[PDB]
Amino acid sequence: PQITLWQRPLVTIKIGGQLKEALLDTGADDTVLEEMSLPGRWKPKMIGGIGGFIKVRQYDQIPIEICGHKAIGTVLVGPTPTNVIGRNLLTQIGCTLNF
Amino acid sequence: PQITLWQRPLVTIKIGGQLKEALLDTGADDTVLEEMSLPGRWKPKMIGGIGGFIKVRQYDQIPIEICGHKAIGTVLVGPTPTNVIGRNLLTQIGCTLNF
Ligand SMILES: C=CCNC(=O)[C@@H](NC(=O)[C@@](O)(CCCN(Cc1ccc(-c2ccncc2)cc1)NC(=O)[C@@H](NC(=O)OC)C(C)(C)C)Cc1ccc(CC=C)cc1)C(C)C
Ligand SMILES: [Cl-]
Ligand SMILES: [Cl-]
Ligand SMILES: [Cl-]
Repeated sequence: PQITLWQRPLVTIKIGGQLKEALLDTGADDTVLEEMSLPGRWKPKMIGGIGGFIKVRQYDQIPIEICGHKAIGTVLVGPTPTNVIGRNLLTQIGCTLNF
Repeated sequence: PQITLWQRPLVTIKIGGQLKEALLDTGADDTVLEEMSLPGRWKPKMIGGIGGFIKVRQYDQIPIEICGHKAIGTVLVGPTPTNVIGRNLLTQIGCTLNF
């Protein structure tokens, strides 16, 4: 699709058996989701943005589906104020900025 | 241009006659720049990021070039980890997301 930026670019994702809404975020290195359960190994991480840092759990090799596009990547889970899809997954569905 | 996301989408901007680097950030409502001088009066704003909230100075109707594309709009100034160009100016230069 072509997604306008007049509004926040929100999409549905499918992950860990769940449907969630998330923001397509070209400014984010990483994908970060609100507290949820995911299978397999994880390790702690600090990530930073405006306002400073939060501690998250890093899960690797997680299948995700975004607008019908399947991908796999790292997902961070923790007390983020909103769900964001970061560049690490945006690349995999072939998402570009255009003007 | 078409910009892929394998690296951070950093571009050159020009504001107050000076070149800076800034990040094209579809996850940001607003444009926020690191401490700098701008003309005129400002108003208070609080903005929220992943880490929590900061206070910034809001300047309106500021000319700014983004990748050579001319815009004029609201620029916030405050303690951000990077210069970020948000949707308020991305829309002025005709930016969309595509996949
Ligand atoms: C650890 C590696 C580097 N860090 C990052 O890549 C992180 N990226 C972000 O925080 C960023 O892309 C911003 C994410 C989008 N965020 C998403 C977001 C949106 C709303 C909130 C929110 C909601 C309700 N209440 C409080 C906050 C929080 C985060 N929106 C905002 O922060 C914006 N806020 C808003 O647009 O407010 C609507 C704004 C920039 C104007 C503060 C902007 C950004 C981009 C790069 C860097 C590091 C660069 C040296 C820092 C910040 C995470 C998300 C991957
Ligand atoms: Cl990844
Ligand atoms: Cl590509
Ligand atoms: Cl504006």
